[PDB]
Amino acid sequence: ELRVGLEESELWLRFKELTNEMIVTKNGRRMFPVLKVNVSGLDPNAMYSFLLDFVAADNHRWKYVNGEWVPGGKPEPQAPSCVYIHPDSPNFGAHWMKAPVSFSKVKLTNKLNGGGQIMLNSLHKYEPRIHIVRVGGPQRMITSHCFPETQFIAVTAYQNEEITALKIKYNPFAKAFLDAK
DNA sequence: AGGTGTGAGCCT
DNA sequence: AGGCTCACACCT
Repeated sequence: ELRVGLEESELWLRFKELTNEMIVTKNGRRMFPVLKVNVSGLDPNAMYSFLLDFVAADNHRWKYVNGEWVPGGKPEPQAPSCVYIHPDSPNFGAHWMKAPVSFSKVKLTNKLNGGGQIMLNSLHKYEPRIHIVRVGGPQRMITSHCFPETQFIAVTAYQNEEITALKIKYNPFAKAFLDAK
């Protein structure tokens, strides 16, 4: 049937172990790693749209204390619900199935910025969630799919240097800093 | 054009 | 210190 698997899920888990962190900024920040998924079991000729949002992973604020993540408290008023529609939407199942669906251009921010942006609240842990929707009649239908490997804490600066190291290692745009010699 | 971390600078 | 921001020199 409909199956949706995470591409490069293992890079996500490598980050998860160390407690993953995603920078947000005022102008909005791209994710690394990028969320990419494989889809199967769609109707090749049906029309679907893909949506992405972020759900709170627990109720505590967090803080980094001497090389370790520890909870804080007082979860600031939950962030406004935002969503990002994949720019290829709407499109045929064939298109969504022919190659991994990658959310490379979504931008995460800490301000009520608009235009394909998701506002997160800093020092909170969030989980990406992907949705598939089909408008029709009997085939009317929305799925949601979570990937615990991709949980992360929003931050305005990296805190675990080991995370920064992995970011620099794999994100091509930080390749200039990977001059590790 | 457009994304990346690093320092530096800022307020509390 | 502790969190947020902005120029910048790199990269794509």
